[PDB]
Amino acid sequence: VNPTVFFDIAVDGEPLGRVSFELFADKVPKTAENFRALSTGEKGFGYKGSCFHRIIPGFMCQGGDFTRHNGTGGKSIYGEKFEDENFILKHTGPGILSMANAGPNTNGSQFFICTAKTEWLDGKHVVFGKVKEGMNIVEAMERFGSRNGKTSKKITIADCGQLE
Amino acid sequence: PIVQNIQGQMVHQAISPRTLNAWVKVVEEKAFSPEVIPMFSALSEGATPQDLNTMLNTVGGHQAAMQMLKETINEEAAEWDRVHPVHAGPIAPGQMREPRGSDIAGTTSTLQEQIGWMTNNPPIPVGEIYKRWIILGLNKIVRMYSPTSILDIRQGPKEPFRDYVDRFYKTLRAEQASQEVKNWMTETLLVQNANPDCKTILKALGPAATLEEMMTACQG
Amino acid sequence: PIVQNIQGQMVHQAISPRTLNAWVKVVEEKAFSPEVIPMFSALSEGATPQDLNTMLNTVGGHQAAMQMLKETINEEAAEWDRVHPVHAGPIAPGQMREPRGSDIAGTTSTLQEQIGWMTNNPPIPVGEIYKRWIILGLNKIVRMYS
Amino acid sequence: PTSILDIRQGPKEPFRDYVDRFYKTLRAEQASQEVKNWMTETLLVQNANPDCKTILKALGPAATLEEMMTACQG
Amino acid sequence: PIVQNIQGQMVHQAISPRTLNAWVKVVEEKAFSPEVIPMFSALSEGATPQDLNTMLNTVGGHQAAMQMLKETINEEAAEWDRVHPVHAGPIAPGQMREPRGSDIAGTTSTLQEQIGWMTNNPPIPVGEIYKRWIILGLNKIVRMYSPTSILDIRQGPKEPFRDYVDRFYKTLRAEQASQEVKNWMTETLLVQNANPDCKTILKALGPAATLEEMMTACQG
Amino acid sequence: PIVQNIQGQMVHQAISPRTLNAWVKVVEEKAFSPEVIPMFSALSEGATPQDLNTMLNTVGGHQAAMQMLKETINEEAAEWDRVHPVHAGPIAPGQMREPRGSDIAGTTSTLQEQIGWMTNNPPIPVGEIYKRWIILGLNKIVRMYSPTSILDIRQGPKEPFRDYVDRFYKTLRAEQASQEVKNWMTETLLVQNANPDCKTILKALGPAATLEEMMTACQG
Amino acid sequence: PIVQNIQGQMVHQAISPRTLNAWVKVVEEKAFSPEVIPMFSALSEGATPQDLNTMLNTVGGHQAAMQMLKETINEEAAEWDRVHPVHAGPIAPGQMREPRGSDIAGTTSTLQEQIGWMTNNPPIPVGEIYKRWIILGLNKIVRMYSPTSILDIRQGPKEPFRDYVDRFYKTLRAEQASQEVKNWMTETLLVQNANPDCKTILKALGPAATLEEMMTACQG
Repeated sequence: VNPTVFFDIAVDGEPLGRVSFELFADKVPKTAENFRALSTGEKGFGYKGSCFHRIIPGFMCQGGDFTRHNGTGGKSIYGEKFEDENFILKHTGPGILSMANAGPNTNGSQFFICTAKTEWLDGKHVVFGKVKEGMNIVEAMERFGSRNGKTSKKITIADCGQLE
Repeated sequence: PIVQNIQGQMVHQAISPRTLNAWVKVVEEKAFSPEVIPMFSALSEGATPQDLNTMLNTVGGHQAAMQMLKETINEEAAEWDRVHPVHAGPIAPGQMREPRGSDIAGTTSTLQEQIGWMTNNPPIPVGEIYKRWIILGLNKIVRMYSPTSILDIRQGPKEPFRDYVDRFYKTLRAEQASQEVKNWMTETLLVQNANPDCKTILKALGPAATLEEMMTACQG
Repeated sequence: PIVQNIQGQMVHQAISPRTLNAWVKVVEEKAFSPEVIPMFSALSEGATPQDLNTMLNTVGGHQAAMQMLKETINEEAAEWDRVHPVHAGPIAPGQMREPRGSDIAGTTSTLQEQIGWMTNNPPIPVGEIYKRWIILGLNKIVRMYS
Repeated sequence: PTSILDIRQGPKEPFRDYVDRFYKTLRAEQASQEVKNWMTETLLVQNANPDCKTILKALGPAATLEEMMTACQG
Repeated sequence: PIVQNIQGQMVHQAISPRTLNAWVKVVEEKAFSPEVIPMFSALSEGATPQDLNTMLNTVGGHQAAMQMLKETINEEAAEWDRVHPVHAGPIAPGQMREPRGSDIAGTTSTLQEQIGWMTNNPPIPVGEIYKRWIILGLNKIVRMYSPTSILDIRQGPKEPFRDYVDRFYKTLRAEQASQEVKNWMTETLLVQNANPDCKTILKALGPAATLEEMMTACQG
Repeated sequence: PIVQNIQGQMVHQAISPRTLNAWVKVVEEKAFSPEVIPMFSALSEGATPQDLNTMLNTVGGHQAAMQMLKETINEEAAEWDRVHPVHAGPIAPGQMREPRGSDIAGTTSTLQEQIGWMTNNPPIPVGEIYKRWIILGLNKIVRMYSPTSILDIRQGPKEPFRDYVDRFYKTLRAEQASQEVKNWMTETLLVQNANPDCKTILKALGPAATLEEMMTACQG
Repeated sequence: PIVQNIQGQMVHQAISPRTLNAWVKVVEEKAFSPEVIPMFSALSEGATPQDLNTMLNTVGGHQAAMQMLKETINEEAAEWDRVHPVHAGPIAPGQMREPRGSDIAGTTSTLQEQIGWMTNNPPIPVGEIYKRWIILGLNKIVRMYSPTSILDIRQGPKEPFRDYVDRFYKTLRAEQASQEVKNWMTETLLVQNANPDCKTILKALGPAATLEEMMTACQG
C-alpha cells in the first residue's frame, strides 16, 4: 500500500550505501506521489544524478534540485510548485523526510532528511515519509557537510527507484 | 475503462475511439431523447471517471445542457461531502483510499488514484456513483427538452389512435413523476383526451381495460 | 452476455456496443417483421436480464408496442409468482434464495443475483425464461402489426 | 359537473374565484391524496391567467398557497 | 365534547347537532369576521381532535382558507415532531405512548387514543393544543380576509369620528402585529389620521387621551 | 475623569481643557443631533458627577433644554430616593454612608464623597447612574428637537431612494418608541411609504427585504 | 485602546477625543471613498469593541450605510456562532470560557470583559475580528456608493486618456470583485475602450505594452 523508494548514494563517485524510504501516501498522497514519480524518473525528469547540495550536521541533509543543482530550482510533477498538502505528520526524529520550500505553497522537488528532532519546522514543511533502511548511511553523509551547509565532496543520488 | 483481463487481474484499458465515435454519433443523430440514458449507461460500462469526463467533453453543441449536467454533478458532490464527512473515530487497521466529491467527479483525482479505488479490495464504487450523478443530470436534461406538457397531449379530429397513443406515451416517458402518478394518469388522462369517435369505443370497453384491448378496438 | 472462457470460468462480459447498434438499426429499418424475433434471439445469447432490459430500453419509438411487451412481462411474472411459492427467512450460505417473478424479470435485483442464479449448481436459467417472455411479447406485437 | 382537468381561469376572472372553483372540484373529485399532491403543483399555476401565471412562477414552484394568493391579491 | 358528570367520572359525548348547525350557520352567514375565532373557541370546549376535525370538515366553501388552515396544522405538527422526540418499543401497561404530531392532529389516531390521552394522569391537553393550532390558522385566515390595511385608514370629511374609530378598531382587531406594537398604533395613528377639526381638538386635549374623552370632545 | 495608573492606584485627574473645548464646540456647531449623545458618552468616561456638572454648565444657550434636563435629573433623583430608603445615625468607619438621590446627583456633596463612592469595595458607581440620567434627559431633548414625525415621512417624486431612506433612518434614530415597535416600523413603513415605482419594485422583491437588496433594486 | 507600558504589559486607555474628531471629520468631509478604509484601520489600531461601536455610532448622517454595516456585522456574528460550538464537560483549571457571536461585537458585554479577553493568556483578538468585520462592511458600503459598473466605461472623443484611466481604476478599486479578474480586466477592458487614434497608437505596441508607455504614447 505505501510505496517504498530507494537512493543509492555516492561520494564523488565512490558508492556509499542505500537509503530506502517509506512514503506516507495514505496521509500525504499528492506529496508522496511526487517524490515517488521523481525517484522512478517515469515522467522524464528526476532525482537520479542530483546531489545533496546542503548538509548541516545534526540538523538535516537537503537535496533534490535537479534543475539548478544549488537550491534555487527543481520542479514537481504537477508543474514547478504546488500547495502544502497538509501538516498531519510532525518532525519527530531522525529519518523523517520532509519537503523543503520557499515559504508556504511553494513545494517543488527539494526535500530534506532530518538527522535530529526538529520540532521548530512543524507546521511549516510538509512531512511525507521516513527512512526505512539506511540511517547510518544518512549519518555518515553528515561528515561531508558544514555549519552553513556547504558540502566538501559531491554527494549524489547515483541511482534511485521504487522497490515496492 | 478497466476490464477483467486473463487471468483475473483487472488492468486499465483506455477508451476505444470507436466508442467515442458511437457516442458522438448518437448525440448528433438522436439529440437528447429518453433512450440516450440507456445507450450512455451501456456505452460506458465500468468506466473510470476520466472516461466519463471524456465522453461528456466530446459532445458537440447543447452547451446549456452540459452546464446543467456539470452543476448537478457539483451539487451531488457537495451533498455527498455533507453526507459522508470524516467524524472522529478510532483509525482502521487497514487504510484504503477515500473518494471526495472532487475525487469522485474526476476533477482533482489522477487516473492512478481511481484505478486504485476501483481495483482495491474492498472496491470503492466511484464509477457507479459518478454514473448515477450523470444519469440524474441526463434525466433533468431530457425532462427539460420536453416540447409540450403531458397535460396538453390531445388527439386531432382525424389523427389515428396509433400516432396519438405513440406521442402520448413518448411525452409521458419524457415526463418525470412517480410510478403511481403515472398509473393514475394513464387511467384518467389517456381515455379522456382521445377523439370522441374512438372515445365512445374505449368507454364501451370499460375503465380498467388494458392497452391492447383499446388499441385493437380503435384499430382501423 | 456470459462468454465461456476457453478452459476457464464463464466470465461475465458487458454487451458490446456492436450488438446494441445492430439491434437499434434493425428495429429502426425493418420495423417489426416476423424474422426480427429470430434476429433478436440470435443477437442476445446467454445474456443476463440486465442485458435484455438494456436491449429493450434502447428501442426508440413504437412505445405502444413497448408498453404491450412490458404488460406481457408483468402478466408472465404474476403467473410465475402465483404458481410458485416464494420462501423467506434465513437462507443457508452458498445457496441463493428463491427467484421471484418480479425478480426473474430483473426489475427488482442487480446483476450479482442474476449471475449467481446463472452459475448455481444445478443452474437456474433466468435468461432463458426472460427471453421466452420477451419472445411471447414480440409475437403478440408482430401479430398485432400484421 | 366538470372534470378537474377542465378547470381553467377566465381572462379577467379573479384568482379568488378560480382557486375556489378549482379546489371545490378537486375535493368533489375522487383520487388518492398522494396523486392530489402532484395534481395541485401541476395544474394550479398552469391554468391561471398569463399575468398571474408569471406572477406565481416568480415566487417559485414549491410556493405555498398563501404566498401564491397574496401575490396576485387585488 | 367531554362533559364532566356531576360528582362522577367525565363521560364522552358526541358533538351536538345544535352545536354543529350553529357553527355551519355562523360560518355561512358571517364569512370569516374577526369574531368567528371567539365564537369557535366558545362552541368547541373540551372537544376531542375528532370533534374539531368534524367541525372543520362540515364547513362548506372557502376551500382556499380550509387548505391554508390544513397547511398551518401540518406546519405546527412538523414543528412539534421536530422539537419533541418520539419514543418506541414495548410500552408499560396503563401508560399511553408518546403522542406524535400526526396523532395530536387527529389524522392518524382514534377516539379511544384521544380520550386516553385526555384522561391520563397527568392529563395531556391534546384538544387544547389542536385548538391552539386551529386558532393560529383561523388568525392567518382572518388576516388574509382583511380588505384594507391599518396604516391606510383615513377619516372622511363627512364620515363621523364614531364610524372612523369603529373602522379603525375593526382593522386593528384584524391586524397581525404583536400586542406591544399594537398599543403604540392605537395611541398614535388614531389621533394622527383623523380629520383636521377633531385632530386639533384632540391635540388641545393633549396627552393621556382615552377613547371616552376623545369621543366626548369630538361631539357635534 | 478617573485615570487608572499603570500598575498603581486609580488616581483622580481633573478634566482636561481639551475635553470641555470639544464638548462646547460640538454642542455649538451641531446643535442637538442624535449622535451628540454618543459623543457625549465618549468624551465623559469614568467621570465624577462634578465633571458631568461642569460639562453641562459650560453649555451656552438652549437654556430650555438645560432646564428640561435638570427637571429630568430631579425626577430621577426623586424616584431613586423614593424607592431606596436612606439610613442615618452613627456610621462605622471605613464605610461611606448611603448615597442620596440629591447626593447621587452631586448637587449636595463634594468631590471627596464621589471619589469615595467610586473607590469603595464593592464599588458603587455614581458616574454610571448620573450619566444614565443625563442620557435620558438628552434623549428627551433630541426627541423634542426632531422637526418631523416618523409616521409623516413621504418620498418625493424626484427625490431618490437614498435620500428618502437617509431621512427615514435619521427620524427613526430620533424616535422614542420601543425597540420592537422600531423594528416593526423599519420593516413596514419603509416600503409602505416609498414612491410607487420603487414601491412596486420592492413589492416584487417580496418578503425578507434587506436594505442593501432594496437599494440595489431601486437603482436607476 | 490598549497601549504598552515600560515594563511591557498593556492596560485599557480612554479613547482620545482629536481620534474621534478626526474620524468624524474624515467621514463627513470625504463622505465614502476607497480611502476611508485605510484611515479607519489606522485610526483604531488596538481599539476595543466598545471603541469601534463608538466610532460607528458617532457617524451622524448616511444612516443607510451605517445600517448596511450593522446588518453585515449581524450576519458575520451569526456565522461565527454556527462554525464553532462550545465544548461540554469539565474545563481545564488553567483555562476559562470564550465569547459568543454577539459578544464579539461588544453589544452585550462590559469593557472589563473585553480587556480580559484581549490581554488573556493566550490573548483572544476580539478587536481584530470585529475590525475585520467592520472593514468588510465598509467595503460593501463603498461598493454601494460607486456612482458606475466596470463595463460601461467608454472614453469620450475629447476626454483625455489620463481622466479615462483615472475613472477606470477608481471604479475598478471600487469594484473589488476579485484580484485575478482585475488582472484580466486591466489587460482587456483598458485597451478595448480607447479613442480610435490613440487606440491604434496603443495597438501599435501590442499586448506586451505596459502602462507607462501606454500613456506616453497618447501623451503629447
